[PDB]
Amino acid sequence: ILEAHYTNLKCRCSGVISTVVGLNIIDRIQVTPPGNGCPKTEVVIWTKMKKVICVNPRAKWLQRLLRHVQSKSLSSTPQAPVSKRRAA
Repeated sequence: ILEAHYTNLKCRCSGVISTVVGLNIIDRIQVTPPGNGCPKTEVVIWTKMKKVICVNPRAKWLQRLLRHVQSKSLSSTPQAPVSKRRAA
């Protein structure tokens, strides 16, 4: 005599992946914040193939993509070409 059981649920995406998405084949990073039916902030990937997927934000490979959007550092070498013209 089972009745209508409430269960944990989230915002249903277009689709998800079982394969690690190519860091090179990423086009843009779209964000789904909490309140959108999502208990968790989830990252929607748009690929170069125009494949629309929602992957876990704390996926171990995606960490580099989240590090790619922010600055790491900056360095530059300003130097004049030391052209030591010397026949004698």
